[PDB]
Amino acid sequence: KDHILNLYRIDNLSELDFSYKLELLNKQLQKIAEEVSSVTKGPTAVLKRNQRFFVAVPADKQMEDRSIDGIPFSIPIKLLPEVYRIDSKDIQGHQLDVVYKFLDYEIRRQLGQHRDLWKLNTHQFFLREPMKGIQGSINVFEGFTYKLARLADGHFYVTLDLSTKYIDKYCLSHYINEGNVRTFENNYKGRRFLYLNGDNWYTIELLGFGKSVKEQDVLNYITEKIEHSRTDLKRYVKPNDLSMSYTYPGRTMDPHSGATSLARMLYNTKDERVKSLHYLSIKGPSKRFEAINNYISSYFKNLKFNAGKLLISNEPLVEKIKNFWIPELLFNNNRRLKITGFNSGMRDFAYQRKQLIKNNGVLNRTSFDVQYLLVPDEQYMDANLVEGFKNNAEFLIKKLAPAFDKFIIIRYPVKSCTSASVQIQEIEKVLHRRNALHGFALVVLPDLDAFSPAFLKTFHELLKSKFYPDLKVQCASAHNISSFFKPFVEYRVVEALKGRFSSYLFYLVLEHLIVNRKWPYALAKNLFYDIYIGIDVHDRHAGFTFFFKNGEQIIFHPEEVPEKVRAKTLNKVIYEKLKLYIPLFAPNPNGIVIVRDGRSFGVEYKALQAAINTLAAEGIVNKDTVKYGVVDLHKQSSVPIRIAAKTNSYDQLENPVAGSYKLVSPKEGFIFSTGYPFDIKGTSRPLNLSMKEGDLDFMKVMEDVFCQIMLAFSAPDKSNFLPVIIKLIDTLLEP
Amino acid sequence: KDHILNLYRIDVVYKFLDYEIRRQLGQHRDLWKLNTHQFFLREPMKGIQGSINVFEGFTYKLARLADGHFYVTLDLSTKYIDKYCRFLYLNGDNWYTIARMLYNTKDERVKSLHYLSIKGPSKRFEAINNYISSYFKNLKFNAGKLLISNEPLVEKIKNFWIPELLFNNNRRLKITGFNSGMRDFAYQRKQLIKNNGVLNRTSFDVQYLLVPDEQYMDANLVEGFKNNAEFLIKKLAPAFDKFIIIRYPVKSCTSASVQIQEIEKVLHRRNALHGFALVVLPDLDAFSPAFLKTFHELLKSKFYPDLKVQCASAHNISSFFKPFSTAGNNGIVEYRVVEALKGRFSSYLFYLVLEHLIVNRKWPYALAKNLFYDIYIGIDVHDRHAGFTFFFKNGEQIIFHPEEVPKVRAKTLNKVIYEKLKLYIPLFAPNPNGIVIVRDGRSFGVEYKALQAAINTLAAEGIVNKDTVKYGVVDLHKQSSVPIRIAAKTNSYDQLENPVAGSYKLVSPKEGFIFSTGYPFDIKGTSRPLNLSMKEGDLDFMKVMEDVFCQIMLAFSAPDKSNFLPVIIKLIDTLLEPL
DNA sequence: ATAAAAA
DNA sequence: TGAGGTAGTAGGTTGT
DNA sequence: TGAGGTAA
Ligand SMILES: [Mg+2]
Ligand SMILES: [Mg+2]
Repeated sequence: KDHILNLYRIDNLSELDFSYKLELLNKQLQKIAEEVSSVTKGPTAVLKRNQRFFVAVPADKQMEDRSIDGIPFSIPIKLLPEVYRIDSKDIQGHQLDVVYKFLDYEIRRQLGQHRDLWKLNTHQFFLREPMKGIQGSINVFEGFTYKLARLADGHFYVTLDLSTKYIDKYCLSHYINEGNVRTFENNYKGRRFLYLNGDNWYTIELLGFGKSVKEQDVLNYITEKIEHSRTDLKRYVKPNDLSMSYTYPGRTMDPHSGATSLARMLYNTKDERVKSLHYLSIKGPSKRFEAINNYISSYFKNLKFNAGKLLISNEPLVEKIKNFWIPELLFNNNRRLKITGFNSGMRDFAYQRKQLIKNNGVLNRTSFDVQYLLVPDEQYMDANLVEGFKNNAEFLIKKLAPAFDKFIIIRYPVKSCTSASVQIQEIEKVLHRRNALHGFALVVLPDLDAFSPAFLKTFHELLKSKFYPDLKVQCASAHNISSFFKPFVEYRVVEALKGRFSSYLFYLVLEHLIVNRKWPYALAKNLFYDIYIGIDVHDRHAGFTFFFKNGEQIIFHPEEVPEKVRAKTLNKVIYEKLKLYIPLFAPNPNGIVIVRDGRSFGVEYKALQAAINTLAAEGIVNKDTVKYGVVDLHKQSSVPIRIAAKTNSYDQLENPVAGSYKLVSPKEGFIFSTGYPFDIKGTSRPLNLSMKEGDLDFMKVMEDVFCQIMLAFSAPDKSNFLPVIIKLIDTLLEP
Repeated sequence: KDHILNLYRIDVVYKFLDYEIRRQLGQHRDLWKLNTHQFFLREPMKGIQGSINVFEGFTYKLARLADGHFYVTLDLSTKYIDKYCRFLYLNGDNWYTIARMLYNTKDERVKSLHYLSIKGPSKRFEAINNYISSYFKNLKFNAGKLLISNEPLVEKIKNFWIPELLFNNNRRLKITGFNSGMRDFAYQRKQLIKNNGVLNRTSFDVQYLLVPDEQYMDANLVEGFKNNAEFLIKKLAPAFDKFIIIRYPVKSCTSASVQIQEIEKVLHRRNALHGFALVVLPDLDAFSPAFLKTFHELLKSKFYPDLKVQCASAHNISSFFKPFSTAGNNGIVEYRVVEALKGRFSSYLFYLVLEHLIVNRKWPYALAKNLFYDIYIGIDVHDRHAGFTFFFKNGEQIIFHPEEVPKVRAKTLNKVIYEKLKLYIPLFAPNPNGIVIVRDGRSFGVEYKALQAAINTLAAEGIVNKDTVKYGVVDLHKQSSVPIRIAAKTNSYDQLENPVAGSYKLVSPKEGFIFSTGYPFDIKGTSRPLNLSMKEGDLDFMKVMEDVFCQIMLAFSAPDKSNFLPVIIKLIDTLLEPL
């Protein structure tokens, strides 16, 4: 079947004119381009020619000889009267920054010059009319994000996707007045605000407050802007609101000033609105694609180039998207789970995964260590419920992992609500009294009755970060444990809540086993490349995961990093771990792939090359027949691709099957994996992959990454987005 | 598109074939029968941690469709039986109903185990095929052989079109095709009701707010709930006046103790005999469910049909609010709706206000186009009591009347029909072109002959012309005659889905099924058919079915959700609580 | 496998 | 905190 | 007892 894509083709490039006018080095070139683009009000399309770098500028606008104050010296910049011609059928890679930047600039200018629209950043434009009928104090604004695309067919495309923003109804006017300037000032600095300023709406970052408008000198200025305004801001502006200082969210400039009346406040999607909002922006395939088509037809029409016409078409791209196949999984006592086609076996994939794990236990059958059951004392939470819960948990674990020994109990008191004194009292007194400093354990959070919020999580966070290297724990809430047993004395699980308690216990036991590095299952067939090294660094902490063929060998390693010392530490860790582990699990490695999260600066490739050279010096690995490279994985996709399948059902659009991939360049691809066999509400989101260096094959890397996606260890019954290496790094490395 | 039916063709003899199938199916070792047309397996599930086991099985029947062949209809079934102790008595391998109990669908014992009996179209239509292939083979035609087939019947099933609804201030809602308009049909229905308001703008009677006393409930929670309810009910129906409040003492709670004082002490003194009122049930603290259920039954049934009562639960009302510390004033100690808990409270209040308007006989909307027949009559014989609804053209005139049935019951029913028709025909639908009675349950000709007598009397008085008029009787089955299940075969990854709303299937020219639940709504599992059978009269069955389906779209209780019964029978079930 | 927290 | 994804970025023309 | 279908 065919799939409708999120791309609209620009069918006018054959008659477009184009023109020309001419790390530290990269930063200096970027700074030069930013400065010329700011003073010429146009796009910069920096070009490399004859081992030299020039700033591209279209021939209409002039450029006066001057100097730019760079960090080593003020480089002179000079107009070159020579003008170059680009035809419609020769857009070679040195000219790829051209065409792209010109079209981008033109589209952004013409879209920002619209009436019922405004821009949030370089590529996000939202409506000025919020959603109707919201009973809260939060307005929801609906808009789009667009991007230019250079699909390998030879045509440029516009990619448009939906987006929502949450902004309070009124800010800095009914929240802070002149009587409490110093009271709540610290609750607003560093945030992001929306400024209306008549009919030129833009986002800002506030650097602090100031005096009032009648004293700070800026009346008769804003009155000029609100005079020629389609919105009556005369009533909004009063000579009592104080003057606030703002800068642009991009970078730093002089601290401009403005009134506090017109400024609304934005929310990142973590502060409030969780489970009370965020459900309005979840749209299925048909609704979302209809909204996208309406946006394209409403605003991306009759666009004008510099002299010509921009003919952006309708009826978005229709192609035939190929997919990878679901890999075959391996469980305890063989017991393979493989998919033969589009049959009933594919329908129950997740359920059969969970059932096989439940029946056969975990695949990793090594020994265990000393375990604890940190639990409140006898006066709080009592003892009979604790004993019943311990009995049930021990029975389930011994059914799952037959090497389990015992579940030694440790009691602590709670006293009062401090969250810092109870930190020492709870685990630095009783645990220090015993020899229970090395182990795994699992803690039961005290939340029986009338627990106050906004601190327990803090306590929980502290509970997850004190003895990280030696006491990796898994938390649990006593409110949910006490919600199944009822007094009869003795305690018994209520008859009505038997399946729910079973599911709770199964998930809790599986998570505790995951903390113990006991992987429930692994792939049956070997990957194309033997070694996969997933790297993820954040919050000053780095995490490495080594994945050998089949996954039967997954080794996690955390590290502390502070930048040359960082590169040296990375190289040392990679070399030491590879030299230790290659002769054991992967003799004569075929290839090494580094899946890096974030952005790659070339340090990973250098470390891998040095390690390979040292390994070849040791004679462990060859040099003529070996591949090694770095592949970057983007959590947030570069271009917002969406895919839906065309079906004859009453809902004409459907989510694509799991594993559907589309590549745009020779070294850039997108994978969809949360599709048919799993159940989701909304549209599947893409996963973006792109090589950086090396001599690997991109098809093999993409297929192996998709194979790693199918290894779901946390909740086997649900879908998975990240591959197992990055998911494991995120699950561990809690501090 | 092509649809798949649950019909497996066999390639009078009806009772003989049923006897053969029953006798051969009773011999299977892992197959114990429970009724004439119900079988089950001799094994429960695995991984069941309760004290009650469940038993899978199938429901079986024969069909005599108009094609000219006999067909087999099969659908799933589930039984609940306790393991430790009607009974399931034992005699060797012969197990039959007459040392284990057979549970019922009520009580908490089964309520936690019900998701296992709900299967979607793909799972259900593969289980049916497995049951057919496994057990429904090697069947014998006594001495001969019976070819129970597979690859179920595939037909081009037609459907009715969703009628155009009429709301307040016109503002109709119509469906033009399989476009984005029909996708949001239920949401548009609810939104139009919320915006325009109810269609009926008649005046209100006296209403009350009888709630528990101060010793059990605060004096500000009830005030806030009453204010919000009043605001919503004034926005919907602008003719509402006020919601005066009556306070009654709790006087403990053991077993129907509060009922004795409820009428003689507070209700009689304040002269609250006539009204509609709204009652909050006291269960704020720890409560015994039996006392609350008995209190609800006695409150609904103690008073004769005067002062029809709609109730509510104090627990949800208290949970929907928060005791603010009245920062700004002194001693207010008011309660407010939680900011994060506004949408659910809005839905709660909307549904409660809609229910209180239904019990006040204020219908929200109606159909724009007139039905093919002018008069529709819905008769139900409740326990010792009966209820009648009269449905005139389009839906703007719906009348309800209860009656105590004391045989002379036919005389009373005939007299009621005659007086109601002679009162109402000249006012709303002069010169009717057809009268249809829709009876819930089974008909025995009493209602038909009563209608015939009333028509003869009215023609004697010249109210309705006898030559041009028609009358008929149709029977509604709440449990279907045969368990027909259909699904739509699609190109998607899941190859089956529920049929669209309006899919009808006529088994015989006098019996058929309608699938009201379908695409524009969302359900878990497969839609169940509503079964209609025209017994006597001179009507056209197709027109009656179309009008009944158009009546199903009149969902007065929950406009957002789908409706299974026509509005006349649903109104009887709602407003015919015992006495 | 189960309903929500989520028109 | 039993858990999953869907919702949710980066944020250079300039808009005192 | 806020309310619908699906389970019966
Ligand atoms: Mg009710
Ligand atoms: Mg966790």
